Amino acid sequence: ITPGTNTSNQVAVLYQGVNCTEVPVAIHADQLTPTWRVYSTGSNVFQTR
Amino acid sequence: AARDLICAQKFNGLTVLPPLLTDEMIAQYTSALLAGTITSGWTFGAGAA
Ligand SMILES: *[C@@H]1O[C@H](CO)[C@@H](O)[C@H](O)[C@H]1NC(C)=O
Repeated sequence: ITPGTNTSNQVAVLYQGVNCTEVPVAIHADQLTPTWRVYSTGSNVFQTR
Repeated sequence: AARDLICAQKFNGLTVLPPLLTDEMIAQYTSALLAGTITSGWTFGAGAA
């Protein structure tokens, strides 16, 4: 989720159809495909349907 | 999982996205339409109720 890059570089990330408790947090870079990490607990976490 | 086709669909990359409007919101829209109709006739469709 982004506003325009003409507005900000901040983004939000929606992990679709998963519970926030099962959201993938992987300290190692070879145990998950998305290599970037957005800190689940650190950043704001909300659970939508 | 064995007794559910949804789990097989999900496991093979086929998912369902939720509608933007919930059923409660749609029911609110219909109740607003009904209230407008029975209190103001057709006036609320053309301007103020
Ligand atoms: C997420 O997991 C917790 C614990 O397993 C559960 O109580 C909760 O209902 C789950 N989230 C949703 C939206 O159901």
